[PDB]
Amino acid sequence: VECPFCDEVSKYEKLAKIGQGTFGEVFKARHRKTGQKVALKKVLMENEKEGFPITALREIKILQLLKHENVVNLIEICRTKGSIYLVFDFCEHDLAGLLSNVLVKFTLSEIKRVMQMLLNGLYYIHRNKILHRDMKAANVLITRDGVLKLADFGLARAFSLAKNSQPNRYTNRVVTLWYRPPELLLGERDYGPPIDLWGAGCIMAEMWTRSPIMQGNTEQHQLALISQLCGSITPEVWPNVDNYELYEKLELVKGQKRKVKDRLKAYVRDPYALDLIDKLLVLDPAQRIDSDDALNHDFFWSDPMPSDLKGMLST
Amino acid sequence: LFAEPYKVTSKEDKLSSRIQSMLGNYDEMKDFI
Amino acid sequence: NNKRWYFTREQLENSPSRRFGVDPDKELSYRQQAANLLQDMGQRLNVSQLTINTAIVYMHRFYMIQSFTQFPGNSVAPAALFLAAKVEEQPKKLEHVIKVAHTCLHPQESLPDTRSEAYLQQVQDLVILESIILQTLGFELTIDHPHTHVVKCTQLVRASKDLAQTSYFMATNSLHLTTFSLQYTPPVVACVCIHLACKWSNWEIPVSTDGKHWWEYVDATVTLELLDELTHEFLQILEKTPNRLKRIWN
Ligand SMILES: Nc1ncnc2c1ncn2[C@@H]1O[C@H](COP(=O)(O)O)[C@@H](O)[C@H]1O
Repeated sequence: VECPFCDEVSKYEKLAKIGQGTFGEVFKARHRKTGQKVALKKVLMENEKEGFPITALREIKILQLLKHENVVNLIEICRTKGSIYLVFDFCEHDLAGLLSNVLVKFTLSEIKRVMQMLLNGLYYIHRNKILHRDMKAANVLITRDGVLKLADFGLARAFSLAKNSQPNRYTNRVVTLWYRPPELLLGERDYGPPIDLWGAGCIMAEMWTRSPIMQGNTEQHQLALISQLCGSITPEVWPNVDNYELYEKLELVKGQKRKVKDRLKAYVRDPYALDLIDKLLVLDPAQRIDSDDALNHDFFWSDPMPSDLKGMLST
Repeated sequence: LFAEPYKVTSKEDKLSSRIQSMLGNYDEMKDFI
Repeated sequence: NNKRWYFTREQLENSPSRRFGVDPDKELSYRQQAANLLQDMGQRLNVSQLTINTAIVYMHRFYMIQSFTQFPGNSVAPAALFLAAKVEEQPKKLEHVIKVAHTCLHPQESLPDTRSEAYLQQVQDLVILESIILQTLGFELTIDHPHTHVVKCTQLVRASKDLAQTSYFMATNSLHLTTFSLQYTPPVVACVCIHLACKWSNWEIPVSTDGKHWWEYVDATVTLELLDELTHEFLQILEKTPNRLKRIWN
């Protein structure tokens, strides 16, 4: 049975399970001949109902499209003699694990560099009409050389702006609750890139607070925590939000003022930083800053300028 | 930028002649395409 | 890699099926039938032409590795279409496809019991075959079709529905009756389809107001020799096909 374009995963030697995973899911491995460090992600088939996971085909199609310095690199796809593995270029660290490590110290300059790479990565994927749809520290990887990479596209899809007569109807229940933007919690199905940047804002705040800033337990508790931080959700600050079926059907606190900057001031301090975060965590997705504007925001072009991470990662 | 395509005089070409047989007459099969 | 799923006439002649003693013309015929079956099933499952097209390319590529001897076209086509449907975000339930496949292959027998053995077996045979297709294609699922380029071009040269629809039509036909998808890049095949539709339809596209022929806005390698040479090859391939009721019909 000829199979020239799908190599047996035997070519790699498994070295460890990475991230206290779920099962024999992701392994750290090395090419037996080149020593190339890779990460093997076994394609999960508990849901064997409808053939090879369409959700996996999605991930692969997209991974094969997205080729950028700040996006995780899919080397190839290997088989056994059956199972299937996605092979990635190995990444030593991940933002979640780093911020969980008390010994790790980020300088203001280095946090700038992190956010800069993250945003440059988002700019690329959105440019190629892709939504990550699962932003979180855990899915932001960093290599030993200090290169940030977006990962876990198992939730990502493609998006179009057509046809200007009928809006898109996408999966609403997407993105981890804690990183989910207001528009999604209100039941939006015609959304886009802005949902990913809301996530970027949550992550940027984590760089200082060291923990997810809004940890809800239910879709509406999440909405409540957002109101407490970003201010009450009203048409006055979010035009045409009335149209969401849930705007009335959701008990929403009415008196809240905006406390984003005031709340993070204690953790961050740098004014430019607080400002960019204030623009990323904007309720109205239409008024929320995009990737391009964010990257040209003063934060990235005022002292201290962003600096490499190599040194900070040896600890 | 582009002038509008125009109906060329009945082709004396060897290609147009052959095609008219390999696919049938255009004016006839046109309404099915 | 770019030149991986593109072949020379020598590589096409020396196919896996040729390795097992299948006439070049009989292999061509097998492909034409698989496409015809893919087209039928597709229209029943109610997927877009794009979904069918992709499945057809999956099929053409699949048989540059595997042999029609080892893999019947009637087993592969349903699996290919099933896969293409997912890839193109128009997924059809596994049950749905196996049924529709039966409707096309066996308009006679009663749609087998959905709890029986011979059926549950078909469900596995298809799932298995889908997996083999994936591996055979090296999980390279993103396909580029001439149709995209044909449309963008007929838009540019202000073609009439008459001419535009005919070019699009020829594009679909090229995937059905020829192996151009294995020989020439989609942009080039698009030019061949337009040039052909023009000759047939008696339309002639002027030179742009910048002194560049229309094909130059589609692909920088295309010349008029190539268009004549490939149009010739096209018509030649058609001449060899048994009943050209396959062209104008489905
Ligand atoms: N280089 C890597 N090292 C370790 N884990 C990875 C790597 N690349 C991706 N992953 C993980 O594999 C899963 C899928 O990633 P993706 O390929 O981006 O969908 C996520 O849980 C990622 O965190």
